[PDB]
Amino acid sequence: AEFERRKRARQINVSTDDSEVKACLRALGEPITLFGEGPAERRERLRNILSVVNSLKVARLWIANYSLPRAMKRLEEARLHKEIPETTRTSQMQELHKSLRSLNNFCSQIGDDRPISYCHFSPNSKMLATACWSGLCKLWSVPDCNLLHTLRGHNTNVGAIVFHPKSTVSLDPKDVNLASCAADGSVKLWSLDSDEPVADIEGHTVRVARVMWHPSGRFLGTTCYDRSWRLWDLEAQEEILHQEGHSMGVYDIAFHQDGSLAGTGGLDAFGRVWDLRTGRCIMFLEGHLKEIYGINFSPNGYHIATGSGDNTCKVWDLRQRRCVYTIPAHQNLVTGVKFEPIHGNFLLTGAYDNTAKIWTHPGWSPLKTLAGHEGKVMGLDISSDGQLIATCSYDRTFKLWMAE
Amino acid sequence: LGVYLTKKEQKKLRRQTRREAQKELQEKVRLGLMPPPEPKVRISNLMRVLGTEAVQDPTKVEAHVRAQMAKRQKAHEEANAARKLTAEQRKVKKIKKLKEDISQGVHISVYRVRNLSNPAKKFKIEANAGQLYLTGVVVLHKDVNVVVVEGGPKAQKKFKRLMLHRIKNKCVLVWEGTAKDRSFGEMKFKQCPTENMAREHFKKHGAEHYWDLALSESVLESTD
Amino acid sequence: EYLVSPITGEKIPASKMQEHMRIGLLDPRWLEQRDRSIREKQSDDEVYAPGLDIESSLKQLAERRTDIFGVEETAIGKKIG
Amino acid sequence: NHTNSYGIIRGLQFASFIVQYYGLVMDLLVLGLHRASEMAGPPQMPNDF
Amino acid sequence: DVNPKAYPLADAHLTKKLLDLVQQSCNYKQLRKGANEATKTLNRGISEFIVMAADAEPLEIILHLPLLCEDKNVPYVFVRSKQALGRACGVSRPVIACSVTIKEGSQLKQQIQSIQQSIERLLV
Amino acid sequence: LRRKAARLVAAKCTLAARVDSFHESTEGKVGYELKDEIERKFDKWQEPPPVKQVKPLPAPLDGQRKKRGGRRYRKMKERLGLTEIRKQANRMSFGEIEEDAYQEDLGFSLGHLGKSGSGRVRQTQVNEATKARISKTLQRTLQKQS
Amino acid sequence: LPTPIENMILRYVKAKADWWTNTAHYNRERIRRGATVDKTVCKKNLGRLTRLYLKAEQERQHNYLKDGPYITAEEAVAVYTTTVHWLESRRFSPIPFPPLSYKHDTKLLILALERLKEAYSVKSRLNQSQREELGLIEQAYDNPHEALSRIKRHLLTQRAFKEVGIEFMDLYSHLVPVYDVEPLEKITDAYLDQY
RNA sequence: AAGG
RNA sequence: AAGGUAAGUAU
RNA sequence: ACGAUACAGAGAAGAUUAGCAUGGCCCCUGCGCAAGGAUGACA
RNA sequence: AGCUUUGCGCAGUGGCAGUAUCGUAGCCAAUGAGGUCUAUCCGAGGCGCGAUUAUUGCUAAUU
Repeated sequence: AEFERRKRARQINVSTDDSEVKACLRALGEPITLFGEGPAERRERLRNILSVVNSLKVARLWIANYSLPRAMKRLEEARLHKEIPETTRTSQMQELHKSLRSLNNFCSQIGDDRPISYCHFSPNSKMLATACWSGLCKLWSVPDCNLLHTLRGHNTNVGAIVFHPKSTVSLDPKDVNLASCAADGSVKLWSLDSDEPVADIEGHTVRVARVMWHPSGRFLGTTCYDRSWRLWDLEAQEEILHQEGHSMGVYDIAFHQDGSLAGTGGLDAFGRVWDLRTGRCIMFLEGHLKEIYGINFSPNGYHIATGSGDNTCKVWDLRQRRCVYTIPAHQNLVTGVKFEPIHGNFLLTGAYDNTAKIWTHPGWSPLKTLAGHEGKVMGLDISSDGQLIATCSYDRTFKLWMAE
Repeated sequence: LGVYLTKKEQKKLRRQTRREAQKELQEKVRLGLMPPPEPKVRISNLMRVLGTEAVQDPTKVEAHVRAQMAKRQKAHEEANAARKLTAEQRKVKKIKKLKEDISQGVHISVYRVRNLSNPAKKFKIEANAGQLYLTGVVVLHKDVNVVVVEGGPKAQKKFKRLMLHRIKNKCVLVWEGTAKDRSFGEMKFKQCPTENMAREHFKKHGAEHYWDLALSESVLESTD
Repeated sequence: EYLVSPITGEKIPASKMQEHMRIGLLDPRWLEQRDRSIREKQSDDEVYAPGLDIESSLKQLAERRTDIFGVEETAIGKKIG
Repeated sequence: NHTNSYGIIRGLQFASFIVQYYGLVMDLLVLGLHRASEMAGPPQMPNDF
Repeated sequence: DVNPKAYPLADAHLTKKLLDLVQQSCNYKQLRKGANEATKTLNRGISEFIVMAADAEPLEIILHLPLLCEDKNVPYVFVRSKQALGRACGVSRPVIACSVTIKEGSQLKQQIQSIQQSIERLLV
Repeated sequence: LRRKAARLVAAKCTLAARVDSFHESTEGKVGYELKDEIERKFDKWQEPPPVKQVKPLPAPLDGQRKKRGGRRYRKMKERLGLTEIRKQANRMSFGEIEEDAYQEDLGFSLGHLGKSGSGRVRQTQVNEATKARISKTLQRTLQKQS
Repeated sequence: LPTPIENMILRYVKAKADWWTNTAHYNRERIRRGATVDKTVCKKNLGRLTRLYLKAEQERQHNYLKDGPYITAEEAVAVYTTTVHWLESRRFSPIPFPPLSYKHDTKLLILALERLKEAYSVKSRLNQSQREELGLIEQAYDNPHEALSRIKRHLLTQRAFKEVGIEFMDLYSHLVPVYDVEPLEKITDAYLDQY
């Protein structure tokens, strides 16, 4: 009877929104509000009713003209190294291996009272730039850890600061020397004599993770979280290529020492090797699971290494256009992957495992674990001389390593 | 994206559900669809309920009271047992909660043990990996014992705890990480007297780098 | 931004979590109590006189009490002056 | 409601003790320290009333 | 979207896991609600990790918690909703910061460690 | 109301200080909003009490009222019921002029309690059901005080 | 309230207050003189006198708080020095805090509880407040050590107390204050007085 | 039912 | 002189 | 216009009474739901 | 394969207290309710209003 109808009414789900109740009542044609009918009585009535019922082309041409001779020269350098007796190459190989295994924590300096997100060696291997989350970038002398020229920095956390390739060697200190990226996307240029930014590159409305110059020193590569990476031309003072190829945010960008290629490693878990001369994705990295947080083109010119959250460091061969070896480096998220700047002497890896490891570039076997620190190793860099290793960390300190 | 409920919210829900059930039962009784509830009687309640009847027929009243109590107990047992997980259904729930979704990714851990001669330890590793769906391989050498274990993060954590505390020469975690896809099957415990064929077997699955790391770490430990 | 309802199983926008939960667990006992209260306060007869009646009574009192009001003072009960 | 700042709550259980002690101070003020000591006698053998 | 000032923001899966762990901690009498209690736990070093919402207006009223977490070496994470975080804590009122305390012998220790490892590898 | 005022103002000042330490809302918009909220709460605390209806006396009733029995009724009957110690104290002997036992209140007497003519050789025991006990809320307060 | 109506009501209250005070004082003079009076008029007069006396007491306490202590330092020094010299002359040993293992601790507690219960010796009906207080007394008697521990805790740490109710025994010559202390504090005060 |  | 009326229904 | 008569007359008191179940609180037991902890087992 | 922890239901048995249990399209509340003690410390509901045989039903009597 009607008791069963009342039982049915209880089981009927009716929206608790007054506007939705009024809309449902009007849809059925019944009066929206009776006299003295509040929202609760309206809901009860609804329940009962329901129960009843051209610069790009010029830049590309310049990059090609700059890169082709360098690629050729690298080719004859490799041919000459092949002509070198195998005994000499082997001997210098174990000399390098013995030198690496003797590395010790040379120094330990508090960069700032906040975690240090990046560290970069100057081209003359005498100055070190550290990027901090406090919004301050600092320049440190390499042989002795002491602050020499602080920077006012950004307002948010600073992602990465990279020296100009010709800085401290050829161009004047008052010119552009450094490019720093922040957590708000702002990119600011710096000079070795002015604490305030020389210039403020704009256009990145979203956070940019890494910023690095082209080896020619004329183009600056920025990677945003807009699934995009941008190339900024210093001479033109305007971004050139806002390439959109990553499915997710783009974290790291690595340039080719020849200058012909550029590699972008993003949160898409896949990497892409764009062609700076033609603007087409020549080779598409695949195999990494989870976001890739590191990438660096080897000075050899045909090897690429990438570090991701898989606790792995995959080495990619450009000649075969495929991965060659997967290095299971560290037991936590890998961030910094970098080869020896001069040649393929070794591979340096850093991760959130508060440790760094060294691997032979050809053999991909461990040599020395740079154990130390007490916080996650955010970034690392090797000096152009090759015997200097700097590893910033979450421990608010950066450390130097030289053979002893 | 579920929303949790405060203790006051839970109390309100339970109270209003019980009140609705009580009102429904009272309406059923009053309407005539349900007989009125007889008083609940126990042994201590026997006289207070039917003293007049207990005097004339003591054993009959005792039998009636015990029959009512046994009816209540039988109803309780029938409710409990009716809603009981079948023995096979208990396994199905257990066989599923331990089956993590490796579609997103597989977690791989590599272990190196100095000595693995004990057959009981071998059986422990094999059974624990099999129950936890931890597909992998065990390669036995003179000093290197590569234990590649792949599966779910919960199973990986349990198995890591297994050899770290439950099972005892020492056990060292070489590398714990993730990969896109699995590369080994069930436990096999391959015997590898020499390094070359062990590396070849690891290359068959495409995971020779685990063997390389284990061998290099063992060599470094030996030199140290 | 739809969150599953823990009491009905449906989905509501997050802007209406707290109000939906408060309304959803509203006892009908509240409705019957409010209806009873409405019935009681709209059926009791007024006990005191209305305002105009109070004013008229006070005017009569002032007319018949010249020891308190007025200019001239007659006896307690007389009204002439 | 008011708070008592001056005077005592004579309805307290121990208010009898406070009153007697304060009155003893009064007796010290009135009799002085010499006549009171003569009346109370030496502390070794106190005098009777 | 969400305030970029809350950079260590958890995704949906980690949000669900964090809310489940917060509810379990509340059931185990191992949780402290509110930014003031989170600050007190951080100052006394009895906090496993700090979960705070990203809808706090202004967000600067809880942006001091990451600094205290860095000083005391305690993981911290940002959740996308201050209403779901409050519900996880067992309180109908929104909560913009909750602290999971340290209790020796607690059965939640393994889950707490797993959540700490997940959070500490997600900030960057 | 100054304790609640101090607590609320301290909470809002902590919020403002946390905002200020990051150099945000330099205009003072957060400060103005917090001050407005504080003033609104203070006004609410100072708000005059609402009109409250007078409850009339219940009309006298003579109709029969049915009251349930059971364990609760049994316990209330045991408590309020007449006790042998009180039944015997209500009985006063006829012509047995007793002696005054209480200076501070005359007429007070134990009646048949411990007196000749009571008819009981042994003294009546104290009924434990009439023992003094404290309230549940009072017991909670005492537990909290511990 | 508009200012003219507010001033009208203020004048009304002033006139009514004058009449009220005069009526209370005249009635009390009649009571003292022995004039034949009823119980209702005496109850109303007692209420009015309680209100007037308590207003005077509020004024007195406010004056004491505003004008500070009325005893100057010199008078206080003289009084304290006299008391100290008297106590030293008598070789008085100060009364110590009641020890936890005090021998006579239970006897004093029993005496205090019996003194508290003396107000109900001839009672026939019990108020709810009386019921609660007498239950407290019974609980303290049942567990003397817990009551003694609570008493020591109150004596050592308790410095803030709840409000006390005041009433006046209407002796026709003069009003006698009667103070109502909380039963929890009453047990501590009674034990302290006995000790 | 009867009385002024 | 009072504070000392039973309230009724019938005839 | 009372009063006389015939009748009633306890002319001053919801005097109610038991049983059970709900409800509160606190365990214990069984079953279900969702999570988890610790440990044992050779070829 | 057992064992066991927490929370939520559903029942069973047992104990305790009826000066208390509820209701909140009323208000305030972890962006801090409320603080006699321990206050650079405590951390959760409070208040107002309403219902009542200090939770509410039937059953049996007298009526």
